[PDB]
Amino acid sequence: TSQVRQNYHQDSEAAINRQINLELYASYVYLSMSYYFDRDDVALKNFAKYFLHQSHEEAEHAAKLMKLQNQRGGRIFLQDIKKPDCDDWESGLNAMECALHLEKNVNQSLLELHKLATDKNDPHLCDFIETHYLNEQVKAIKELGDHVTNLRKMGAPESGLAEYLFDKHTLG
Amino acid sequence: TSQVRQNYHQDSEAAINRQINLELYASYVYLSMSYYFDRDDVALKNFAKYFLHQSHEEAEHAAKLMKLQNQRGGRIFLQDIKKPDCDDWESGLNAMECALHLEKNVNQSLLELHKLATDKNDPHLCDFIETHYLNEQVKAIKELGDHVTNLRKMGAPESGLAEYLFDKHTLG
Amino acid sequence: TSQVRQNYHQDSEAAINRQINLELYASYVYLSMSYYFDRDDVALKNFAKYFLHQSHEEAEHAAKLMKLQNQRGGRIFLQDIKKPDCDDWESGLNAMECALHLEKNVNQSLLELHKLATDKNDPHLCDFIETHYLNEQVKAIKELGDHVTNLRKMGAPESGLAEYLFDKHTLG
Amino acid sequence: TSQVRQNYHQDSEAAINRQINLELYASYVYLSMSYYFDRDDVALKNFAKYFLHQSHEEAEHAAKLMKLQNQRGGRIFLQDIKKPDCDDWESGLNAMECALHLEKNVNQSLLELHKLATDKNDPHLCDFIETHYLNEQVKAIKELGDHVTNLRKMGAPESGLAEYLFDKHTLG
Ligand code: NA
Ligand code: NA
Ligand code: NA
Ligand code: NA
Repeated sequence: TSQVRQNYHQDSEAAINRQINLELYASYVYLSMSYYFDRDDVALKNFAKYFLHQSHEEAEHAAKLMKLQNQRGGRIFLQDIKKPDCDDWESGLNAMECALHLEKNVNQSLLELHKLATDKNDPHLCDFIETHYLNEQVKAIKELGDHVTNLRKMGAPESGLAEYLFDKHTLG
Repeated sequence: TSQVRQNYHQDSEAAINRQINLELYASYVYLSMSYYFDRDDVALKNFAKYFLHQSHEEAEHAAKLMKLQNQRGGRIFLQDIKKPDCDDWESGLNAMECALHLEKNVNQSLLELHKLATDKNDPHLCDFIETHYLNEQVKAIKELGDHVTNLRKMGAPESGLAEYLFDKHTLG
Repeated sequence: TSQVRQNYHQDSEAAINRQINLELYASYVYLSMSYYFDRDDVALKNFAKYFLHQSHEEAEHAAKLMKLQNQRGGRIFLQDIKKPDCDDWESGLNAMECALHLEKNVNQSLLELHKLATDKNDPHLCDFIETHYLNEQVKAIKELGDHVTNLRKMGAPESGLAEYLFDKHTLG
Repeated sequence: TSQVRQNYHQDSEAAINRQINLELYASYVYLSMSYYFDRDDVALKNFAKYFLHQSHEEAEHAAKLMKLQNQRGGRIFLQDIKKPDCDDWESGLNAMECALHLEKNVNQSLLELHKLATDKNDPHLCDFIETHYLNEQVKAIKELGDHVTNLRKMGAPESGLAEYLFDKHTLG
């Protein structure tokens, strides 16, 4: 119906809406993590800062998807942003592992979206995904994997000194 | 249980958690409005910009509340961020009226929170609310009322020229 | 025959030549529009400026396609640039609607070109189209749709005041 | 009797004098801690610097209270500044825990002062306490709690390496 809509399948529109909700959910998870590390009984300031930055970045990814939805003449349908799985993330290492799992889940969703766009012969949508989301996800996954490896090698979560020093030296 | 907790009632902690969720919900409503005005069949760029700025400000208010929760030794319990009431906000004037209603609802919640903090003799929480939330809410309500008045006087929503010119001159 | 030619199908070469001609035709249409709004009995300077800028941009798109043709070892075959459909474009709103229709036609041609390049397994040509043409077209279509929406809402073409104010505030 | 005195109860004046003495005592405790960490057999320079800064800040808080006493027409009655409980503070972690306990005691005194001022309907005194003392105390308590948490997690006081690294990385 939109005067600008061209080569934009309804399935693609629906998938974009689902991706918007997933990105908002990921941002909310990161927010929860960030303020977990701000707790007085956790007190890892750079973990909190790292996850807060991640949250803001995820928010921006969601917003970019909404912008695309409008650009292509699709209609944004928002849904509830579900609360994260955990209130207490239990350690820096556990939070990093959960973030890695989350980023891989988002990446899988993006790959499914790219598959759909390819099936619908929507080169603009494919190129948008590749340009703005896929390599960002690969880099994020690599960085989180590096963090997890380093934390495990340093002796986290059992060694509190490990998480303290990782907070200072890697995230600081 | 928190080593930093002092003169922080459990009722106040719960009310702060509810306020956090309300602020996140308000931010989400503003986001929905912003991207409604970004639609090709609405195309009011400065309305979109205004509501996007409002959304970011609300997000920051929520985050400040979470920071307080941690500062006082309370524990943040996040909840689902419900989707906004509307997908289609129908006009600049209607969006402004809905935003006014929303801001007054948030203000009423903040006033109830202040009443609770006064009843619990929590001067720090009272002062926090007064310093960071109450006057901001009064100013926001006044600004939205001004916008609604001007839009109505110009002939919105029936006159599209009114909303166009208000977009340019007041929000631009 | 070209020493540089590699994985460049003759069908792709022919389609590129057709695209070159289409881009030149679009530039010529925009030129006609621009100088229509420069007429003393139309006198919408920023409409003229907008369409002149569009014309120059289209010319540059054509030239970029010719550069690609040479880069890949294809041979440029120019054809007559047909005159635009209209000498008199009748209004700012009508010109914007015609420009929207034209941009969607160019976009459809580009999508067909991308389909051909995908069928011929020419990833370089696909990537060229995606990187330099597809998102530019989506943005142009969105912008024109916004202009059309705003002009219609303001009361164009009947209200001359609408086109005057749109000339000043949006295109100025 | 003072020409400037207005709505300043004698009970409030006495409580302000007691608060002045408490702030001076806290400054003296911090001074003792600071020079404990300057000992050659302790030798934690940034612990010493941190506690010296805390001492100076407490002194300034006391002085601000005296200024208020004069502003409101009360009369300053100084009392002996009692020596701190300990000469030897035994470790960085123990000093931080004692500082946390001290700050919470000062905060409790300030809250009692605010309760008194509210009971006497002295909004100026209430606002003074809220503006200059309450949030400062909350922040100080939160910071000390964070320090205590980090020191405990790193393995202090048993691990001298923990206190050394905390000295360098957090307090440095
Ligand atoms: Na993302
Ligand atoms: Na708010
Ligand atoms: Na073009
Ligand atoms: Na003090």
